[PDB]
Amino acid sequence: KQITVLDLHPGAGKTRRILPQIIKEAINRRLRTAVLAPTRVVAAEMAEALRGLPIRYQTSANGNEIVDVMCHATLTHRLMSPHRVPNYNLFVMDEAHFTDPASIAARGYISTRVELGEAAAIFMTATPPGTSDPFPESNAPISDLQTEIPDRAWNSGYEWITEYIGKTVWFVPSVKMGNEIALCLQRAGKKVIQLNRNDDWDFVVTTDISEMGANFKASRVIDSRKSVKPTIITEGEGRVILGEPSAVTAASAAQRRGRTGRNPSQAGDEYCYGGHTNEDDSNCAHWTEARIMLDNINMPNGLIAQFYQPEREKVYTMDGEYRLRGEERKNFLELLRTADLPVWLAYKVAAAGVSYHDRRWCFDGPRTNTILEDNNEVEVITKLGERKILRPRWIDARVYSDHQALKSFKDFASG
Repeated sequence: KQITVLDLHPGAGKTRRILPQIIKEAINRRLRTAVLAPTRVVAAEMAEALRGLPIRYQTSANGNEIVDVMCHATLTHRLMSPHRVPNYNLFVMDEAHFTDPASIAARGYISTRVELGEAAAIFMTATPPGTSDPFPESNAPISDLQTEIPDRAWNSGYEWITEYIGKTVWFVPSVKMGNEIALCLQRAGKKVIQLNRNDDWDFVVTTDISEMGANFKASRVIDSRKSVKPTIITEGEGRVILGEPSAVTAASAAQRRGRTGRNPSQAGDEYCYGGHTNEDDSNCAHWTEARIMLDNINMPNGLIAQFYQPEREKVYTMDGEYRLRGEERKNFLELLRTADLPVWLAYKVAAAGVSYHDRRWCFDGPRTNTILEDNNEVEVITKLGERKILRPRWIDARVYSDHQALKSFKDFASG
């Protein structure tokens, strides 16, 4: 009948205490449950916590077993595929604030099904999509201090950063600015861990809390309040850039501040941020990619799934705009898992009528679409073929912008 939101503020007792109780009572009522988690870590956190109950933990390809434990991306990938889906009665989502394309899509699927009367849902999150309060309430008091935060290294000044004793989580605008800041701290004789994709330490430097960061005591969060995020350009034929670090959503800032001030015994925890938040996200590729996914989901009675209401003002297309029909849906799916291509790109490709094996498109593009390795056109040798420079018909900054990523796109254009 309804979608329920547990605004359970930070403090890692959610999986520990409450989850098994929800599921435990979800089993006596004989309800078909899907438990949805945003990462492998968390979905393995949920394994360790649900010891003793009937559970099918799945990566997913009557009897007694009635609940499933899976990643958001697993649900959507099955929903998109032409294979059966369990008719769930209950959906329970952990960290329902994730703006990953699949998680926005899965959140929409569920939202349509509750509105259809088909099921019930529990969303778990500190910062429910819709909310824009950067300073949420929490267990322990947090000291909020806006001061200037270095974007790079620094010789002297910011004497507060290093003079401080304790442990610190630094959220940095980008992965490359991480390196610098990190080295800088190391030179000051500070023990630092970088994490992008041991115990005795002073600093953790993060791109985002999605990777790692689970139950690790710190006393200070240094927050640059920026992050790099893929954007779509309208004109051209479509394009995705990975642009200069921009302002984060307040919900996103909330989640970072969330790392500190959750231990009632420790009262002098603090949060130093520089820069304000920005709610305008419309231009972020992730929404469009989410919409492409839900468009390509088959639903009862011929309907197209709508977005979760709070998130409906982010997409400008209407429903079924990105629908793929026939052999196209197949090529699309092929390029998602096997090829490991971003949803935008896979769609662009598949929708144009090209096939999973026709690697031509990565070469017959305009002069301006030439991918630069250092600042030089890349050489890629094909299957005993020619010397053709990489020049794709569609540019998506994701597939080369990161050094490991380029090799695999190279390995993709090869065969």
